[PDB]
Amino acid sequence: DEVQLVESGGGLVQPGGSLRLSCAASGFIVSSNYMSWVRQAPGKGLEWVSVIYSGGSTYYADSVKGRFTISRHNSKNTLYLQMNSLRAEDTAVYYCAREAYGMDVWGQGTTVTVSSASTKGPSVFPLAPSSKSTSGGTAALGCLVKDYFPEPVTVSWNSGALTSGVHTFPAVLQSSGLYSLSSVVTVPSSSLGTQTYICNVNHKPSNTKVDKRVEPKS
Amino acid sequence: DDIVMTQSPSFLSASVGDRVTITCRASQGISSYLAWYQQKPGKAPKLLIYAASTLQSGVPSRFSGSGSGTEFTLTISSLQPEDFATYYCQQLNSYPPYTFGQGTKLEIKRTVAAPSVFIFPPSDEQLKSGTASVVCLLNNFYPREAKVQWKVDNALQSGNSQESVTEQDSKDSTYSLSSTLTLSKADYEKHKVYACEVTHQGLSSPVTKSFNRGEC
Amino acid sequence: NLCPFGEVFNATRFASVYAWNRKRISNCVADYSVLYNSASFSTFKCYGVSPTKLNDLCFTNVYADSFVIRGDEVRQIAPGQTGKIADYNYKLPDDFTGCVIAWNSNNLDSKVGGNYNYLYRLFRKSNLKPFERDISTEIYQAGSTPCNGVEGFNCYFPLQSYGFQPTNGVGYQPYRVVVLSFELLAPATVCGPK
Ligand SMILES: *[C@@H]1O[C@H](CO)[C@@H](O)[C@H](O)[C@H]1NC(C)=O
Repeated sequence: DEVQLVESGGGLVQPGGSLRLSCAASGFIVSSNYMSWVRQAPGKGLEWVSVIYSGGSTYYADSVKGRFTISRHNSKNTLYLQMNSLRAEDTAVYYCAREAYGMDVWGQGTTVTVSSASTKGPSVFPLAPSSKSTSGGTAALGCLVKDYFPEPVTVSWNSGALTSGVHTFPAVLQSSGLYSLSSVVTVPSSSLGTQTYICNVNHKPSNTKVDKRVEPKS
Repeated sequence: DDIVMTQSPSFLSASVGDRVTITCRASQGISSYLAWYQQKPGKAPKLLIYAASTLQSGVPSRFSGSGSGTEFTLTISSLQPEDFATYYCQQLNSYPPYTFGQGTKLEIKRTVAAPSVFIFPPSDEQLKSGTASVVCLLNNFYPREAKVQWKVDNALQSGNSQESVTEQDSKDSTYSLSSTLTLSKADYEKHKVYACEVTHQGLSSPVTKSFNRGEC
Repeated sequence: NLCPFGEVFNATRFASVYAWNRKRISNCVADYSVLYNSASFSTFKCYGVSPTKLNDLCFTNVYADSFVIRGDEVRQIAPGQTGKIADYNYKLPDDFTGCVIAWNSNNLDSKVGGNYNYLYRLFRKSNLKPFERDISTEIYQAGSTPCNGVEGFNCYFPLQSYGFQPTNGVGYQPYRVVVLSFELLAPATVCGPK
């Protein structure tokens, strides 16, 4: 059988809520191995979470003690992580891994988001090009995609016909609990009067789609 | 006291063909209890080295690990395009268990390029909502180190901005950065001059872009 | 006829923990206060009996088990503990009556470049029973494919070396450990003075 770890169970949870992750193994026997959960919060490094020994002993990172429980089901050759009393800082991609001499087999990861926010589509505001061609000949314009939840949003320009010079930035998590992202494009300043620029924003979790035309002001 | 694993540097730029060295320092002696991993965006880590110097099966021979005690190194003898990635060391049989280093991101070296800087006032549509977001754009610069200083009527702003940076562009290896200054509408209307001042190795002196509230 | 504790505590060589040594002590007089008052021991913990008041007791047999582990693992040599050592190498019972004694042995058991003579069992399917000693070196089968004595993927040599080096942090340094177990079934054979 192919060697693989296939995770599932990630999703959105409110603070204080619970979630169970699963990790179905092939190509080795879960109950015969040191098996771990390792997580990675957005933009951060790896953090070990919990381990279960072949003989059954279990250990936990101090940051999850008393809240998380690791377990396995031998007949299903599957590892589990039961997560209770979840907190916003538990938001991360969770990986399962087998440890022999180092962690040689890893799952694909499953995403867990812990947040009080409710699903909400973005407001889309123009980043209008300045009235002055500041000496280069290149103008910048864009869309600000503000106050949505959860991730992700997709942005294209002119229905995908404009790709050169586009930068869509990683979203930031605001203190409100909602995300915000900007997408910009640089174009020849001589194009501002001849070409229409529309950013197409799609937020599938809210079934929201917005097209915003971005033009010079006054 | 717990052993701390410190990786240096946090960011490293190199060229295809270069010999690259990444370092992990343990706060106390840990013999050869160390593993190295590679991770690319959106993917699981991959084991490269264990027992500090033993190459994991299937990993190309240009990767080697060395060290014992408190200083460990991962060396890539001749860098290949597929090697740009983040690398993590991990302390084995540690107390507390499985301590990781904070990671070294290996990026593509190129010549210095100054950012083009743009400032965007809040839209009238957003202002109707009661909030003002001011956006400063730093476009196509290298290296990634850049500082944005917001100023409102020449008062330096701290605590009311957030920023985000793209990954290296696939064609020209530059970065772009966007910073957002957020104020209430009532606060936005108490001031006139909105400016973002950018400092970067490619600029001999900091560059300021500004506007006056009300196109003034 | 004094009990031969010097043979155990001052032995030139100590066992690996997976192959832990057991010495039977009988038909002798033991003065335990000379050990408890030593200042050379960083661990001296007794269970069931009290550290002082030890020389007033009699037993049918005393066992002295001894081995080397790292400092971070000495806490596992106690009733009710878990970990690679308690689970797979040396297990005390919940109802243990005895004393656990340990001291740093970096100056004897570490070597420049690493002392690799001391091993522990890293892979085992199930936990040891109390006072069980597993000396098997069979390749450990971590998947459904038999190993046929060849190390490789899912096929691990079950013992690992500590590789003690003198520059190790204290938790990675070697500690010599003596476990005294007090057995009473039959006339008492090992008694305190007078
Ligand atoms: C070990 O040797 C020292 C030094 O001679 C001695 O003082 C000590 O009593 C000995 N230990 C035992 C248990 O006899």
